[PDB]
Formats: sequence, structure tokens, C-alpha cells
Amino acid sequence: NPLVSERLELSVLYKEYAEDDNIYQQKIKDLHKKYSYIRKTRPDGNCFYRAFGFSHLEALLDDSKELQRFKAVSAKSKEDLVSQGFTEFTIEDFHNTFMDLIEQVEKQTSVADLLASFNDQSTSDYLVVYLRLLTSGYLQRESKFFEHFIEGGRTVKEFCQQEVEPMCKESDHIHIIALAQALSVSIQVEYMDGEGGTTNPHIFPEGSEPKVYLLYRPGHYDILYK
Repeated sequence: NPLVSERLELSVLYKEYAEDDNIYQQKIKDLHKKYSYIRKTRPDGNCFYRAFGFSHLEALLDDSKELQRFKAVSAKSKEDLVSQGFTEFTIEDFHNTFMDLIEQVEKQTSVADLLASFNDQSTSDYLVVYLRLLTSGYLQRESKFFEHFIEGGRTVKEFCQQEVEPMCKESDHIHIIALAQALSVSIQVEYMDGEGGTTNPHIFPEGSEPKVYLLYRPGHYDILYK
């Protein structure tokens, strides 16, 4: 039950469905036409953050420019959140871990050593906590925009407090839009949830060129590789 698995054949997905789940089998089969491998994340309610965090940092091993951009945005993000009302003493430890992971990528760590960091519960969860805070900060900052996404009567802040900041509260489109804008990154998600064997790609933000590909299924975000 690792936090982030080794690189696996797409066919491992067949195990996660009943023999009779004919439509999910057809989607898995179609996915083989587009992707080659998958890395599973533990299905614990943190999957989007964890999958995004690993996939993006792994991608930055191959793009020194993007690595420096990401580091700069990430460094600044702490003061940003503090200026907006997130307590510094509370969030400093999480930010320090996030920056240490970035440093690991800057030092040209192997994927194996990056993976080992993501499989340390404290290290990996500190990254997730930070990503959740970044996402909450962006939603709150652009609350007038995001208001319409929120069903039921809660304010954007109340939504953030109950559905984004807490560990184990799995992500949907609201999280993804906000985190992509927060870090100015581009995320493709294959939704395996559509018409036939079709999984339906969504790119966040629309119009961008993604370097992270994720697979959504109810209760899972996994990392896909072409």
C-alpha cells in the first residue's frame, strides 16, 4: 500500500475492477492507445495533491528553466499566504519541506531517490498539507470567481476550511483549477468515470500545454506516462 508506487504497466488497472465491469475494461483498453505506464498513489483522500506533487517535481528534473520558475513561485508562496492571513508559525514547517523537495530536484536527484522521499509519510504529507494551503489561499483570493462552483450556502472560506485544507478530503475540479493557477502549472486529467471506452481528457487551465498527466477514477488520482 505505498504512498507512490513504482512505474507499473497500465494493465494493473484491470485488478481494480470486477470481471463484469465491462465499461471500465473498455476504457482501460482505450487508455493503452494513449499511455504506456501508471504510478498508483495510495487511495487515502490525498491522491490529487500527492500525484500532482510527485509528477510535477519528477518532470522538473528535465526542465531547468521551469524548475527555477517553480522554485521562485514556491519560495514566494509562503509570504503570500502569510500576508493573506495564514499563520506563519503554523505553515513554515510545511513550506520548508516543500522547498526541500524542490532542492532535491535542483540537485538532480534520481527518480528513485525522489520516490523514496514521497514514500516517507511525514515528508509526503507535509507536501500535501502545503499544496492544500496553496489551493485554499488561491480560492479565497479569487473568491468572487469561485463562488458559483460552491453549492449549498457555504462561503468560499467555509468550503476551503471543510473541503480543501483538511487532510483526506479528495479533490475535484475546484481544487485542480485553483492549484494550477496558484503555481502557474498545467495539468491534464483523464477522467475514467465517459461515453464508451472514452476517457475524457480535461486540461487545467484550458489552452495550456500539460507536463503532468493524471488518471481520475472515483476515489483515485494516479500518475500516467505516455
